[PDB]
Order: sequence, then C-alpha cells, then structure tokens
Amino acid sequence: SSVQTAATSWGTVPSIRVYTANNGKITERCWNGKGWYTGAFNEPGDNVSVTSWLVGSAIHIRVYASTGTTTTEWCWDGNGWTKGAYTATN
Amino acid sequence: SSVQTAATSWGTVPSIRVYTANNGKITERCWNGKGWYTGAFNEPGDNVSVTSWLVGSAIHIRVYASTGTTTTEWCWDGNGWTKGAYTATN
Amino acid sequence: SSVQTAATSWGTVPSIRVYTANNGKITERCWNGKGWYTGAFNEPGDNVSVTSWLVGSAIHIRVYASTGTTTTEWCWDGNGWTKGAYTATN
Ligand SMILES: OC[C@@]1(O)OC[C@@H](O)[C@@H](O)[C@@H]1O
Ligand SMILES: OC[C@@]1(O)OC[C@@H](O)[C@@H](O)[C@@H]1O
Ligand SMILES: OC[C@@]1(O)OC[C@@H](O)[C@@H](O)[C@@H]1O
Repeated sequence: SSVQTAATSWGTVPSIRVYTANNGKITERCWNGKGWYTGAFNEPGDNVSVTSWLVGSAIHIRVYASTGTTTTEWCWDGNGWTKGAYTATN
Repeated sequence: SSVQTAATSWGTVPSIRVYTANNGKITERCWNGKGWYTGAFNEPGDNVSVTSWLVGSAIHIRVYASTGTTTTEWCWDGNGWTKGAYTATN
Repeated sequence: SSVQTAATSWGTVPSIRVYTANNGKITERCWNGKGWYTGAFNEPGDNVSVTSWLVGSAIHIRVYASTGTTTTEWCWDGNGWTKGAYTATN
C-alpha cells in the first residue's frame, strides 16, 4: 500500500517531475521554478520509473508504468501523453 | 525488508550517489572518482527516488523519501540537506 | 512477484535502457531509435536502479542490483558488463 516514486528533471531552473504509484494509480507533481502543481499524467500501475531528455529546448519524457508483470511506456513529446512502442516478455 | 535503491550521477569523472532504503532508513554512498564513502544524507523512509542537475559546476540534488503514503523532499544545494517545498495529496 | 523497473537514457535520438527486476532476475530492453531489442544485461536481483553518463560519445552505465540487503554494482564501459567496486553495509 505504501507509495513508490520516480523523479526526473531537466534544465537549470530546473523543471522537476515526480511520479507517485499509489494503490494502483500513478500521478504526477510538477515544479517549473515557482510552486508545485499537478501534472496531466494519470495512468494505472503499481510501479513507475522515468527518464527524460532535451532536444534543444523541447523536453521528451518516457514513463514506464507496470502492473503485475506488464510494463506500459507512456510518452510526452510536447502535445499530450501517448502510449509508446515499448514491449517486454515478462 | 529487502533494500530498495536509487542512483544519480553528474559530470564525467563522474560523481555518483546511491541511496538505499533499508528497514525504514535511507542512507547514501558516494563516489567522486576514487573510492566509495558514506555521505551525509540520513533520513527516514521505506522508498526513495532521486534526481540532480548542475548549474555550472554546482550540483543540486533532490531526494524524494516516502514513508507509507507521505513523500518528503530533501534538497542538497551545496551547504547541507534541507527539507524542500514538495507536497502531494496521497 | 510484481515487476519493478528502472530506466536511463542518453543523447538526443535517444538511446534508452529499461531494466526489469522480475522473480529475482534483472533483464534489459534497449532502444537506439528504431525498435526495441533485448540487451546483454542479465544479473540476479529483486530491485534495480540505474544511472549513466557520457564521456564524449562513449556511454557509461552503472546498474545497482539488490537481493535481500545486498547491492551489487554492474558496469558498462563499452566492452561488456563487469562487477564494480560499490560496497555498502546493510
Ligand atoms: O507543465 C506541466 C506539464 O505540462 O509538463 C509536461 C508534462 O510533465 C505534463 O504531464 C505536465 O502537465
Ligand atoms: O562528497 C559527499 C557529499 O558531500 O556530496 C554531496 C552530497 O551527496 C552529500 O550528501 C555528500 O556527503
Ligand atoms: O546496443 C545494446 C547494448 O549493447 O547497449 C549497451 C548496453 O546497454 C548493453 O547491455 C546492450 O546490449
């Protein structure tokens, strides 16, 4: 029942995103330099990891959400969260 | 009872920090290019994530320590660990 | 029994590595811009974290694999995975 988190950051301000898996739901809190706020990410899962990279000033984020033995990748590329092509055999 | 870790690194040497949550306590091991040693970070929690960024040559670290459903952010900005402004409703 | 993941990425394409701890075994899935494939990393553990850094164009990866209270570091420096010098007292 205890929460599990993952975190990523970019830039120098910086921007931070913290993902929390709690009771089967993953949610997102965001910092862009002045106050924490709730992000758009809402996906099911009991376990989360994240990585991100910049292309110029454009951030790209990949969140790996797992339920049971099944991992789904979620992608932020500037215009909403979409399901990514990641697969694994678990 | 099994330990859970989080890791971050910066630079090219590199510097590495590995955080271990074990039996409700989070501790830190450090590498700055020649030998592992114990860091100053000691905070309670059963779950840990971390992110870091450089501003010039100055490292900034954020550790997200969770106990139950409560997440506390700890901040390294060059002069000791301090509690950060992160909040979430879990 | 549920899987736990860790992820790292580098570059702008980017390269991504996702490590999955499942039933005591850690495995690796890789993206280098066009298709996911299975990486060379295979090590025991119930918990995984990862960090990576570039020296020029050369990637270096450290995977922290934990079983029980024992953490082993695995190193990629361009020519196969090797056990690293990390130790901790847990
Ligand atoms: O500014 C917040 C936001 O747009 O940042 C990018 C992603 O983290 C989104 O989920 C999030 O809502
Ligand atoms: O050189 C070690 C150290 O000062 O590095 C910065 C932080 O990781 C501290 O907790 C740690 O003790
Ligand atoms: O191209 C894939 C690969 O060589 O990339 C570097 C490491 O992630 C290896 O485990 C992996 O097999």
